[PDB]
Amino acid sequence: AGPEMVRGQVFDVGPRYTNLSYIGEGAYGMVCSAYDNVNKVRVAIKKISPFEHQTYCQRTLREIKILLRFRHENIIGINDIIRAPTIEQMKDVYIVQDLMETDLYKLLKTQHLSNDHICYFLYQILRGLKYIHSANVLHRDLKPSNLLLNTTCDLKICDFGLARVRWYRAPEIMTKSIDIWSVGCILAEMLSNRPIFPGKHYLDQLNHILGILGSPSQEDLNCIINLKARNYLLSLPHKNKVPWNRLFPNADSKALDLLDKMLTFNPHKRIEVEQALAHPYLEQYYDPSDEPIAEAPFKFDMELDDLPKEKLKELIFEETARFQPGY
Ligand SMILES: O=C1c2cc(-c3ccnc(N[C@H]4CC[C@@H](O)C4)n3)cn2CCCN1[C@H](CO)c1cccc(Cl)c1
Repeated sequence: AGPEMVRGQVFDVGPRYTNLSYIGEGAYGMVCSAYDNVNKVRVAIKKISPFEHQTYCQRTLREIKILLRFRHENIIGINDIIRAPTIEQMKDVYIVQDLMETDLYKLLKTQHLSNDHICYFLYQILRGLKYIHSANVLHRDLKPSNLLLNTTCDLKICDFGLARVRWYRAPEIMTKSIDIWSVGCILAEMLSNRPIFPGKHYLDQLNHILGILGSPSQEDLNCIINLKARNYLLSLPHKNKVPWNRLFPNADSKALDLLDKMLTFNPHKRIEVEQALAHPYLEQYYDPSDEPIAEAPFKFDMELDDLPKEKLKELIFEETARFQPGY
């Protein structure tokens, strides 16, 4: 039987992984489910084709290094990696992960979440996030489609492609605090089943944020260092703050108090992940005895940003060597 294929794309993961089914895609790859004939379960397989671009090579190496270091129930792991036997033939990398049933994006398109389920999902996000940040890592792309759910409401954070040592993007960007902003956006979306700040572009993103939080204070204002952005915000008329209980009339007041502290304009006054876990909203789940941290911070021994993509390819080849037969 020849090399496998999905939607006209080579997906060369047999003989161990067969019965492929398309799930989704990324900027330079594709995810499928597959049958693993060793473990006799279906798994997810992420195909990545980074090697034409230094940036993609950087992200791929970081993602692999980070996930191989991490071990945590609320974080997707790596079970296996397939690539060609020689660097000259390596044009893709296949990362094998636990297959999850659905994600929060799909769930919120079709289901109303009870306050208890919102609470339990938020708790799991933050528990996962506490571990990540404790490793001195930023996820940088938290959003509902990167939060995976299995049948029994277990949540796992995936896609560490942008991890480092528009709708979900913090105002700063336009630090660990940017992840908390994202989580706030996700909480708001769990409350209403719609994105809280659905901007079409950069400027429009800001306008939506300002439409809810009101015009920035002057101390707030010099969080925005970009001079184009600063003058733009100065150019706008005054905007009144909309109270959270007016935006989410049927929401738990404890949930809104926490939301308020996550969606704080000034990153320095935004709640941190441990404080958030300790908030009264999450009291029913908070268990500081059972919220592990990383044994030590993560650190790159090479800065990856400066390396030619050929050297990065070599590092990716070496990094993945451990999963090769007879290694
Ligand atoms: O990394 C991932 C990723 C891996 C999975 C995943 C893993 C295990 N289990 C399920 N289960 C799914 C079944 C149905 C569905 O709702 C949940 N999904 C979901 N994602 C999120 C979207 C796709 N990416 C990123 C982009 O974001 C990516 C992929 C490929 C190449 C590149 Cl460059 C980037």
